[PDB]
Amino acid sequence: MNIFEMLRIDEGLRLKIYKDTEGYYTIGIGHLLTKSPSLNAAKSELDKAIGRNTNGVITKDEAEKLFNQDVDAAVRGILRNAKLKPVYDSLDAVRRAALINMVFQMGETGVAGFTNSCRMLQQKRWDEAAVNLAKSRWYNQTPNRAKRVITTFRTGTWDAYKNL
Ligand SMILES: *SCC1=CC(C)(C)N(O)C1(C)C
Ligand SMILES: [Cl-]
Ligand code: NA
Repeated sequence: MNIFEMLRIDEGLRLKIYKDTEGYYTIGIGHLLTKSPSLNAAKSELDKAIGRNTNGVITKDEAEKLFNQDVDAAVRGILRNAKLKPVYDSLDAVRRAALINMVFQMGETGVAGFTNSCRMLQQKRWDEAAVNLAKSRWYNQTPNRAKRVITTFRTGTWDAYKNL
C-alpha cells in the first residue's frame, strides 16, 4: 500500500463528470472541477485542465495524469505550509500518508484548522488524536472514509485499507 493506492480506494475512479459527496462537479480520482452549480462551468474547467475539448468525458490515462498532479500538489503544499510541515516532518511514513489524504480531501487550510488534533499528532498521543479528529463535520459527513484515515493515524499501519 502507498498514498496512490490509498486515495484510489477512498476516491474511486469515474471517467465522466459526476457530483462528489458535497454536490460539486468532479472527475477522475477525486479531482474537483468547480464549486459552481453550472455544468457548463465544470466542462470549461475540465477542458482547460486536460487541454482539449472533452465534452465531459476523459480517458483513464488522463484521469491518472490529473491524480499524479493532485498528489504532487498536496505534498508540495504541506511542505510549503509553516503550520503543516512540522507535523509532517514529525510523522512516520504511514501516518504521513494519512495527512496527505486529509489535505487532498479538504485542502491545506481545512487541515491547518484542526489545531488541537495537530498538536496531539505532533506529541504522538495517537488515541487522543483519534478521538479529537472524530469530533468534526468531516467525520460526520464521510464517516467510513474518516474512520479509515483515523485508524491509520491511530495505529501507524495500513490495516483499515487491507481487504479493500
Ligand atoms: S493544525 C496546524 C498546526 C500545527 C502545529 C505546528 C502543531 N501548530 O501549533 C498549529 C496548531 C498551528
Ligand atoms: Cl464515507
Ligand atoms: Na470521489
